[PDB]
Amino acid sequence: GHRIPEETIEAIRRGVDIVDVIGEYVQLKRQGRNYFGLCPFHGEKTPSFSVSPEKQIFHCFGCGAGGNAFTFLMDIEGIPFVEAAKRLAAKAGVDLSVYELD
Amino acid sequence: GHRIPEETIEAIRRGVDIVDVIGEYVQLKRQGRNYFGLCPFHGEKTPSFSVSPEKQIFHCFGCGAGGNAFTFLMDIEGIPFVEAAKRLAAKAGVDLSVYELD
Ligand SMILES: [Zn+2]
Ligand SMILES: [Zn+2]
Repeated sequence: GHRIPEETIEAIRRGVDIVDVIGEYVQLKRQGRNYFGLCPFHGEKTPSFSVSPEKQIFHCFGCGAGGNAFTFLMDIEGIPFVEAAKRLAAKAGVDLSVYELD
Repeated sequence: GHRIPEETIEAIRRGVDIVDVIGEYVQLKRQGRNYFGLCPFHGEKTPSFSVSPEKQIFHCFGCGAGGNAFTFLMDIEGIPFVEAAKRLAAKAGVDLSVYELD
């Protein structure tokens, strides 16, 4: 479980687009149905980072990093799950004030 | 937060005690300033669930569930926030019929 109800965590995830989220940190270019760019987690000159709008997940073929929007924001900023859930909740339009976290 | 005014949500939270709310689902026993019992969210033989009267929150270290009375009710019964708020408002003495929810 978490300090945010399961159902609400679900609504947050469904309310955001991982491409929009990652695009605030990584310059992405469309290639087919996915978006690609340089991995911000590992160092290498060649693009190896991929994001899938359809699966709502990212993957890096150079370091193995990957996952959904929570995993990307907890690792890009070094912030805990409830802090990443707060920032995704604002993009999703989900209220989190009633759960007395912050 | 939704459809219930912020001041009304604070009257609900003041009007309920999470020890009393969780004690309707979990057998609790006081140990100094907290209440402890078996987790109803995850399966374990030993007690790992705690409730703080002062902070009005709960926590289970064997599964991570936790938070306030809203989180507890929504996750224990699998109900949305409006239903959880109507149940806690009935215990708090707060009338919500004038806000036109459901
Ligand atoms: Zn990488
Ligand atoms: Zn548990």
